[PDB]
Amino acid sequence: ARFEEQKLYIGGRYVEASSGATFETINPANGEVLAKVQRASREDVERAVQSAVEGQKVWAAMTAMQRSRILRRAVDILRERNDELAALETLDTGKPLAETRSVDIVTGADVLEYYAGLVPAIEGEQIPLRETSFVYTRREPLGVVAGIGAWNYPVQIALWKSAPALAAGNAMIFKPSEVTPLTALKLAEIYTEAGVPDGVFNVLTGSGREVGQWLTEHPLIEKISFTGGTSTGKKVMASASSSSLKEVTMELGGKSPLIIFPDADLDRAADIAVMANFFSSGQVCTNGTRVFIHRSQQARFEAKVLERVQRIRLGDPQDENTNFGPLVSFPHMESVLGYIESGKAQKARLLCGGERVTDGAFGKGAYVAPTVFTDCRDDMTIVREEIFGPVMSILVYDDEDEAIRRANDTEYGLAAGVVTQDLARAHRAIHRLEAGICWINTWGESPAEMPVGGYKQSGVGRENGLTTLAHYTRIKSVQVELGDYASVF
Amino acid sequence: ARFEEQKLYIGGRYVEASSGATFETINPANGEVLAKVQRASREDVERAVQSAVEGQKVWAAMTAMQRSRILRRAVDILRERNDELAALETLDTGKPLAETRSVDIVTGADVLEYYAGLVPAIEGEQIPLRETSFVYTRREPLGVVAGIGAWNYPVQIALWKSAPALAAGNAMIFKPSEVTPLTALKLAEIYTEAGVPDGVFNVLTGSGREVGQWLTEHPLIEKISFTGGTSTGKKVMASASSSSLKEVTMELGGKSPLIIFPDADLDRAADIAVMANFFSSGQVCTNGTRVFIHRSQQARFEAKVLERVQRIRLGDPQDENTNFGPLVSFPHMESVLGYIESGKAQKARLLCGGERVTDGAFGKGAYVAPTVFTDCRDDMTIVREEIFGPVMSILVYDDEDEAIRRANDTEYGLAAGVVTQDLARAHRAIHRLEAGICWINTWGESPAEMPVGGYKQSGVGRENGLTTLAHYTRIKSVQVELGDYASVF
Amino acid sequence: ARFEEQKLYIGGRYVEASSGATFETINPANGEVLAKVQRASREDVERAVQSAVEGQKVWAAMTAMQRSRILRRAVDILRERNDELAALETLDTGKPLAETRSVDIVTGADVLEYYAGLVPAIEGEQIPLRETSFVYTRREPLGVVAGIGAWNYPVQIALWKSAPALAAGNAMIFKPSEVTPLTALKLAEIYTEAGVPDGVFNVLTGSGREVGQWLTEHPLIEKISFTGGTSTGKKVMASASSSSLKEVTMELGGKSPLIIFPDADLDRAADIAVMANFFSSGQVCTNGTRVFIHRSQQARFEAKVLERVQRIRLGDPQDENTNFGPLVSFPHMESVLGYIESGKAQKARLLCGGERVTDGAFGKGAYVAPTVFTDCRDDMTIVREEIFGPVMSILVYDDEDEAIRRANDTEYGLAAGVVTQDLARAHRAIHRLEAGICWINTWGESPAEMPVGGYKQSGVGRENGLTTLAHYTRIKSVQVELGDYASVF
Amino acid sequence: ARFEEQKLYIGGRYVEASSGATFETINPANGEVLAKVQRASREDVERAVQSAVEGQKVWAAMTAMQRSRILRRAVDILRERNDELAALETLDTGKPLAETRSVDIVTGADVLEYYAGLVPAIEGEQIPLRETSFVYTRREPLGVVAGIGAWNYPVQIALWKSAPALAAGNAMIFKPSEVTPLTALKLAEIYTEAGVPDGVFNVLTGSGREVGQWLTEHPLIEKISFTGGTSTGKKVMASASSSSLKEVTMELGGKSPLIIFPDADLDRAADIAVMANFFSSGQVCTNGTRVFIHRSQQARFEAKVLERVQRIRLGDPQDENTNFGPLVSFPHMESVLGYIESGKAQKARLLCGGERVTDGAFGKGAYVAPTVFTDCRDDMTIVREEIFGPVMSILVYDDEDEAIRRANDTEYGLAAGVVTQDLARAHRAIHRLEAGICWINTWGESPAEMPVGGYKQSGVGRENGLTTLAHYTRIKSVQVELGDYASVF
Ligand SMILES: [K+]
Ligand SMILES: [K+]
Ligand SMILES: [K+]
Ligand SMILES: [K+]
Ligand SMILES: [K+]
Ligand SMILES: [K+]
Ligand SMILES: [K+]
Ligand SMILES: [K+]
Ligand SMILES: [K+]
Ligand SMILES: [K+]
Ligand SMILES: [K+]
Ligand SMILES: [K+]
Repeated sequence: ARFEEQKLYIGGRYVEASSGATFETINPANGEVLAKVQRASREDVERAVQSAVEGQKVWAAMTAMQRSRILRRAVDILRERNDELAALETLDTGKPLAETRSVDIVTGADVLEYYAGLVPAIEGEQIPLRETSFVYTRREPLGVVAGIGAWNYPVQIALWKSAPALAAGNAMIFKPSEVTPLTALKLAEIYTEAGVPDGVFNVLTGSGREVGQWLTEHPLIEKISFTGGTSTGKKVMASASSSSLKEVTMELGGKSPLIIFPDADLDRAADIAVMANFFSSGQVCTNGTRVFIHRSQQARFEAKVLERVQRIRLGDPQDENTNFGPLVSFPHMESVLGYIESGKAQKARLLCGGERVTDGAFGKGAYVAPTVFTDCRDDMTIVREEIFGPVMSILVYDDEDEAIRRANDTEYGLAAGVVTQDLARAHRAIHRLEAGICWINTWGESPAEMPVGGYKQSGVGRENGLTTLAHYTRIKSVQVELGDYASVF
Repeated sequence: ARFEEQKLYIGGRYVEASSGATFETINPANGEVLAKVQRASREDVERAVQSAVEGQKVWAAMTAMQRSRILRRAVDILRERNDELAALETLDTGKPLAETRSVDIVTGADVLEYYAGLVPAIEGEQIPLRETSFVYTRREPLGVVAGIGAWNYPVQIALWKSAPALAAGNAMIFKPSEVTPLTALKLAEIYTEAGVPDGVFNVLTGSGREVGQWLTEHPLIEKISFTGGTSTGKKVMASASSSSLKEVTMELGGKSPLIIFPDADLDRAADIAVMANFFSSGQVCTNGTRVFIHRSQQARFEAKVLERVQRIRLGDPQDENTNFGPLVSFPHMESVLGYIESGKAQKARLLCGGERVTDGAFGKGAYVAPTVFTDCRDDMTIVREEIFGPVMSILVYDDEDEAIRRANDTEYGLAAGVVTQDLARAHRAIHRLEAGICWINTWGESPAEMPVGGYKQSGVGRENGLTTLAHYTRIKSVQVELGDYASVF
Repeated sequence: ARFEEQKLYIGGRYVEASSGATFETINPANGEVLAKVQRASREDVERAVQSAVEGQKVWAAMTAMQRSRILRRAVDILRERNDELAALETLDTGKPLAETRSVDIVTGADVLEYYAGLVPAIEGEQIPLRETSFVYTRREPLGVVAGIGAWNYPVQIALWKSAPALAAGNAMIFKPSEVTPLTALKLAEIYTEAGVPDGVFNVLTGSGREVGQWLTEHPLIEKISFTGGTSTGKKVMASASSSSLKEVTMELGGKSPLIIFPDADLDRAADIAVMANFFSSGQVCTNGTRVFIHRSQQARFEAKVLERVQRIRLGDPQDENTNFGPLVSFPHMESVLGYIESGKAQKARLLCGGERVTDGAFGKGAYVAPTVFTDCRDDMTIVREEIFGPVMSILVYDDEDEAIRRANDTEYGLAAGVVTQDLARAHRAIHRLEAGICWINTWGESPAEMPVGGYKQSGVGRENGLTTLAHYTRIKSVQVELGDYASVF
Repeated sequence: ARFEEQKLYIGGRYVEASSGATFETINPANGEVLAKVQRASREDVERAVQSAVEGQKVWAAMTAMQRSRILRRAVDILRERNDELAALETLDTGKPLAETRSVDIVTGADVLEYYAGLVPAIEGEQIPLRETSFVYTRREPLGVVAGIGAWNYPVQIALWKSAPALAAGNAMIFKPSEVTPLTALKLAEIYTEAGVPDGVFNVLTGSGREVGQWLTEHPLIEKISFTGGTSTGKKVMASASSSSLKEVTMELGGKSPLIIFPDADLDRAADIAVMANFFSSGQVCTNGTRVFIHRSQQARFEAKVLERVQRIRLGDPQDENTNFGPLVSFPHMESVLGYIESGKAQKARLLCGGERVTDGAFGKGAYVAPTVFTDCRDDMTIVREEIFGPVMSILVYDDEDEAIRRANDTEYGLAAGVVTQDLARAHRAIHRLEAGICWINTWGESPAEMPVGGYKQSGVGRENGLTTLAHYTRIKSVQVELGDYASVF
């Protein structure tokens, strides 16, 4: 293995698991074993819960500004170790260094930095009732919460969940994806160095069916935040509900539509469509995988997509010049290739790509070529289902109302976007699109201030923005009676 | 039957169900059959959903002030028909006319009135990112939502759920308890009379395991709001989750503590304790069923409680002089008597009542005497478990920290309260009590402005207050890019 | 006269002034004496203040919903009396019935309705400091406030000031313009009929130099809200400050620019330009009196403006078909004609109008033709100074940056607007314009929800929207210390 | 002189004034000339304005987080240089090192730190009107603003004014008191070193009647924030209004009441009263200079006050053991002694002090002993007027309503406090006190989160808290019309 054995992080240090079992994390670019990683047992979950209960008390007893300063110190460390953490994320995920060095830690720390400054701004309400009575609310910490991460942006997701949870005075137990456990453990080390109390951010490694479920079932955990697939999310939310009625945030899957209107800058439109499909090798939840183009512009648009796709630099993600890496794992590659074969079988027209890249060293990795299908139909499997790989589906439409109806005809509702130069059309279309994250003349930017999450089966709750901080607190209403009390008895 | 057969309410009128099945609603005061009530079929659920989808479009298309005026008109009608509706609620629930004429419709309409005024104040945010880009958010309706009511405050709970739903621009399908279906239908008529579009408030009658379940499973319903038992709430929330990842509000059970500190005026304390236990014959979710009294004041406190409980006027709820009616049903009375016998068996000292009242006409109704146990212990079944009847448990303590520790030692967290004249003690204690609804020197008041709901296994989300209106909307973030777009490809 | 003598309104009824002085209000269409009106003495101001102090206590002692219901009742009465008040406003101001029946009371009551619904939403904050201390704020009424009205929209201005004042729990003494006293007295009757307590809205008639000044100087008045000219506003605000440091709102003059970009539909641009200059005969503070047109569009634009100006229906404001009435007075007309003559003297090109209309019965009124100058230059008097009459100045520009710079080159900053179909240009340009009220592809609409007021010398503070209700309260911060107190002594 | 000639700070560096004139700043402990300081000319004011205009554009063009990080860097430097700055403040003000090292920079920096984290939280609103139109607001910087500081807390006031002004994207020109000009110049160096762009914080030294007036009259400055006496504030606010209608914040004088209720612990009451009168040698605007005690507890309270006053450690402010220093200046000392003599002449009973201290080296300084008058009456000059020195007035009352009425009977309204252990009375009494800053069972703490400012003639607007940041922005409302535009012409 490249690295030493990775252990559980509980109480400000690494501790041995008690399962007697490990799993391997693999580098998807070459099949190299990166590390053996311990599996947390049911007793380890209990241990992390008790540690979080005690640690949360220390954390909540500090002043708001003391918490703020500690989180700001964590941000400073993250900025300092940006390139080091980026190199690790690239090993674990296969995403290009060009991406990890500029996105993953940058934007994860951006959100932690944002919430760090807001700790003193967490306030309740005061409501007078009459001269002799008034109400005030408190926004108290939930206590111990759990985060369950996904494998596409491991440390970014860890930061986006832990930052508001910790800013709101909670302790979080975090379970990274079995596929990508490494950077989450580094984050825990950084929080401790920054001054976060022992127990406040603990990390348990292992599978979802076990460790994830033990967390979602635990009676002392007050909230679960999960990022991953919709089918899995339903199961997680159900377990969280039936066990102890936990509060939930779910950031799930999508089949987001990008509508290119006839008055769009077509070069901007093609830049947007390729960014919305092939960044992180197509493994982004918000990807615009159904691209709607007017019939009159189909040929011109295909030419523009083809030109951009042909110059994608697929390669070793450790090369600075690479902008397109392998997929995260060999099993994920198999799944994506299955969807590609489905697309061919249902007679979608293959424009670009469509197979595994095996030339030379690439045969050692999980590389799928950027793939574009056109002449697509709404009932096709590649159009209806999330592939979570580099596969764009181009759909022809004839009128604006039709495009919007078709865009909305899905159980998903994560993101949506339009490309048009018209003031009226831009806002009117976007207001009609049923998605939580809406982009006009752009795609993919997710500022710390902007709440993001899904409509419909794409999610519950939100992340980022002021609203998310409020949602990691629970409301206590206090009525103060200053006058008489009348009983009817 | 006292009244004609009750039909479903869909699309601004009554329609025939398609189940070919009915159930009865019984007057718990005298066992009389009040009405046959139709059971909705799965197809009737589909019918109600399609009606709601279309009606919601009409409703949302109006201006905010147009919706507000219509809701304010519904309020005016509710005030005008307060006594008539109260008469009906008393028949269906057995609650005293002195309660139904003063509380049920009064406080239900108060919440509708509150939200009616806030329709034009529902706003999103705007955030500048840079000269060339900004974000704005929209708070959009969820669309079609479903409310599932409880039997203790039928029309009030219908109003507390439907008011913020409609004010936020949604359509609601409401399922009242099988035990108490009558007033929800009247509310539906009133909304139509007020100018609410057909389909915006539909009412389906039937069972929780049938009609309730079909609503929680329906993929076009975006949110479920349920009030009822904690064990039932878990199944409901899990169903809502597993099916289509619906947003959820849960207002569930409690075993709420009332702590009487030694400096308290015992007359006020006794008044609060009695009000917190025997109002609506103890059928109130927020009731202060665990009463903590200091060892030095147990005797004096018990005397003041007995004094008050003795003059409780149990009787015909049709009598204005009555302040304590029968329970809502015979099976519930059976449940309550079961707990009372458990109290006796487990060595709790019986101070008041503890028997079914069967003299004269009371034998034909479901009357349980106001019951007080004392010398209780935390391990007793009557202390640990929600009874949802007129059974007060008095517990002795020795010091403040012990009292608060014991108050918090439950899986519940709905309400909590303290009685003390000391400024420091009042706020300090209340801040440590783990409940969503906290009262100082009072009990039971639930102003429209005050968000109410449970900590822990007592709930998810809140009702009333500004925050609840917010939670019947979904956030859409719109990023407007005014400048160039850079692609890495 | 047309009506009987109008007296002061103090304490829920009309009372005799103690000045022994009266003035006449005249119908500007025909010179008819409408009424003798009493002038408040210094003694009467004192009487109004004492009445307001006592009334404010009664009003503030009610619950929020009680105040809401009373303000909602006043709205109902205003809707009922809409046509009658419009008729009165038309007599007093000379504005066409077509305008007063659809704008003045409608939009005035719209704001009162808005704030009526918001009364229960006025809340303070709660901020925890540590375990042993927390802060809550109260948003308390200021107490007695004064509003000083303008003559162009008499009752709408009375409503826009009094509505948030009363909603926030204050009493207001209102001084309508000496030119237009009639509708303010009717509003006072209406508030009383709706249930507003005696003293909460008192009306004193008379001059700005006497009565207005005595209110602005009075030490028991806590806030002054003034609408009128910038020159006068400076003096009012200075007097409010030097007397007793009152809070202030000032809605003043403007020379607002309208920029028509070359991609604008010119029919729409001309419609906007004409509406922004000739509604209420050009007597609107927010009018777009500097109209910027690109050189390439100048000729076509002038032709389209000319077409519309030619079919403007000047005439008797009593005739429902009139859409352009006389000015408010002969001295005001003389001022406007002076500006028109300056325009001619300074070589601006006269496109339309430019003189008094005297034909037949029009000689008995103060009628000025809708006037358009073109080929204007930035240093012309008509371009630099507010005319407050029906005079449009059209200015040619060559590039976007130039237009925006010239638009901003004024001491005024009330409104600004752009007409363009381009998404990026619409927002980019508007973000750069230095005005409080900005319109894209429209002009003149002022929703109750939308805060309005001036940048620079056009205003201090805002009217309408949530923010304005807040500014009719004063913040009290309350720190509750629950723990020990440490002294250095 | 102890130090070199002090210059103006404009554009990120020191520059020579163009007046040809200087003034001296004197150490009040010993009369030593600390430095000659340049007087700014009218042309220097113009230079600072032009510098601020350009600097503000650079500052506002950064992202919110870029501004946040720079202000956070300034906080870090202030923390590093706390003791250094404290020592200079002690020289310039005479305040004890024990105070300046623990309060002045600590709490000034606390507010800068608070606002630094809030920069990304400044948001506008979004309001839908109908399908075809919506409004968004922007909170834009005012531009260039000016702050005029007072002499009692020179660097803290410079920070409390500049922090929200800079955080909101403005440049500020700051004019410290002529009495204490030294630390404001150091703050300017620190902002520059932290990365604040040249011109964003400029410092001009000189008199109030000259430099202060030239700033208040300048047409390019959009807001004035002034801290000082009420009499002076009226003139400053009037000049700001009459010149160009500037926005204003005024933090002015007080005669704040402290009410000690008869259930209060007299030791705690005495600690509060002494802290509320003698901290910073009585030179605090919010001081509780009118102390109300129940008639029956006057004797006992006087003895506890006398006990603590006798042990107050008056001395050299450079001695760490000193907790009470000389007054800020010899002319201020003379004013204070004049008030003391008025107290004697009006036959208030002198309990402690009441003389200048001249023993030994104290004779070279401006030392006035801690002074306590009792048997005071409401019509005495010392009770009516702000002394701004170490002079406590003790007043006997008989009932709560009387105490409150008397507490409120003043033109001032800055602060107020009550001492009581009773829950009801604490909140009831504090709700009735007409002051913006209210303390329960404490005095003097002013957390960054807590808005502070005066009712009545003690202020306009607020400092600190979320609300203050909002008041360093101006609201722009943008209405976007997406549909048709209708003209009446
Ligand atoms: K891996
Ligand atoms: K980017
Ligand atoms: K959902
Ligand atoms: K029943
Ligand atoms: K009640
Ligand atoms: K819960
Ligand atoms: K008139
Ligand atoms: K209109
Ligand atoms: K201004
Ligand atoms: K000095
Ligand atoms: K302190
Ligand atoms: K004031």
